[PDB]
Amino acid sequence: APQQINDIVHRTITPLIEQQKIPGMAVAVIYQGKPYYFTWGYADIAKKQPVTQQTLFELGSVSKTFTGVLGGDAIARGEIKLSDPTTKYWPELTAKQWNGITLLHLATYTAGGLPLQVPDEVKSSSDLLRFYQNWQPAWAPGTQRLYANSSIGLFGALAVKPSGLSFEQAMKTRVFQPLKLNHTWINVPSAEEKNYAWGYREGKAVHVSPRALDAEAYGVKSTIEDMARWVQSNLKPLDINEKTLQQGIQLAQSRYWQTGDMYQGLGWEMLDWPVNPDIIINNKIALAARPVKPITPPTPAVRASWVHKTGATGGFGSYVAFIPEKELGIVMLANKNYPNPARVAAAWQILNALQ
Ligand code: NA
Repeated sequence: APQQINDIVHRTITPLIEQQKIPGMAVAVIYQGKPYYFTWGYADIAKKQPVTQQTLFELGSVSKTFTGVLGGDAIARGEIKLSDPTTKYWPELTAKQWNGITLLHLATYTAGGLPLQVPDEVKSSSDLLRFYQNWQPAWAPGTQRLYANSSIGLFGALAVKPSGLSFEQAMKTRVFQPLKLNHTWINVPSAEEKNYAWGYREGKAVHVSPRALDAEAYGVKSTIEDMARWVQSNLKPLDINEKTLQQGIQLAQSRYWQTGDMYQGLGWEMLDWPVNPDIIINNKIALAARPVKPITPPTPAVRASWVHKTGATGGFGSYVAFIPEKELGIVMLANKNYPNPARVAAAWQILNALQ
């Protein structure tokens, strides 16, 4: 790879792997819009199967960026509007407490304290309905941000209703296929399983467990190559020829809410660049209930931004960040869930060196 990339990746990631005992890792650096790939370690420890450019990793919450873009594409298609009440798409939620909860609120975790997880016992649509009906809001809609799978998971499920497609089928047809993500899956086909890394959690070989709204919240598995393509697509939305998808990507990177120095997009989270790295390395906002300021109209994607998302499942840790104005980005995929500050510090060190 270009030597500037060689040196910073080597000096940054090699220590990280050793420090965190990561079994296998893949990194892509997008530099002047072009991808460069790096791989370390093992997709299967026992069988000493190396991580490759074809290795599939669980993206965890980075999947929410796909959900946000799919939602954006639906808005651009005129199928849904973010101001639409939830009850338009699920009339059975009609109640005073669901008054004024809109798709926007679901997409951006501002519905008023929807739970962090959908309960393990929820398996049927009837179970799901009871869960959302019985929920007791902590706050008025559009006042507090509380990051939650039950919020964006519902958004994803409702956003696709007017399409007449399942969530998986919509994602495939409207996002994966046009962007040429041919090794990105919600459900890994049996013949592709050969590429699926084991995750490792405290020594156990594990894969993500099925759960309600999993596809919408943390469902995606992908390769380092496809993730690089995802970053390229998000860096340069104008390059995408399918108009609604182009528009959808731009809508997902718009700033709908602000808290402290941080902004909420659809799936994507953002800050103005340059950032103070302490506040994203030691992020005190992301996982806390924080008051938010609405931005109306939402600020179109700002080019001088740090746009990012972190993800984890039981056995995997992922991170994506990019800076549109610099044509620069990074994807880090690992088959161990390791702490967020170490991921973010590594990504910032690399991008800061290349900017
Ligand atoms: Na209730």
